[PDB]
Amino acid sequence: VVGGTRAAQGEFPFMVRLSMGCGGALYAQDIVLTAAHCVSGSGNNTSITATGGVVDLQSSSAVKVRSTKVLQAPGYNGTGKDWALIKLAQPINQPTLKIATTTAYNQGTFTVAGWGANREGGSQQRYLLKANVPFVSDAACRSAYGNELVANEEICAGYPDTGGVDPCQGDSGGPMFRKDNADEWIQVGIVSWGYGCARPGYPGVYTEVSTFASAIASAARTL
Ligand SMILES: [Ca+2]
Repeated sequence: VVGGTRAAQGEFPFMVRLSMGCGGALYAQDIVLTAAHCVSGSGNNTSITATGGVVDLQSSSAVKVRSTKVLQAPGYNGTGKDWALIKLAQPINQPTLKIATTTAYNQGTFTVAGWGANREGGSQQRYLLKANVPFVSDAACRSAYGNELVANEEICAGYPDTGGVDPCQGDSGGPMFRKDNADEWIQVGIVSWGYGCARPGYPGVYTEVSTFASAIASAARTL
């Protein structure tokens, strides 16, 4: 995360770090919701590691669990539908993150977090970083990305005029969230892509969770 600050231990306990350099959220204690582009496809897979329970990846308190299977959004090909679920061999005993099923929260100021780079071309982070990024309308986002932006499948956030705060390489798959009307965090997005990181005129793009919530929920029941 470019322009982020250190998250406190226990602040966002649903966060998990994935071995390929992605973030993810605990949709269930043993099911990670991440980006489709973080995996190569669906199927049995025991080569992925999810590190949960800590902001400091070097902590002896970290829990490292291996995957058993991956379910990448059906039909994924790099043009939207950027979501995937990863079944874990053992559950990570931490709070889970509720996903948005309506579009009522696709507005306001969001929060993102990850161990990705804090500068373009930078190395990964040892400590979880968090940042607040305001919602950016489809129109403004489209003024930047044109046809690359998939209407209804992608939501944008950040500072369109001046940049400065934005997820970066290594943060993909992480959840973008905010408070619902019950003072509980709810997930409206999944870090997906952007041109560069934190650049004026180029906001961050995220998987619009509300659009795929029913699909994610059904797929998760099959894991
Ligand atoms: Ca949208």
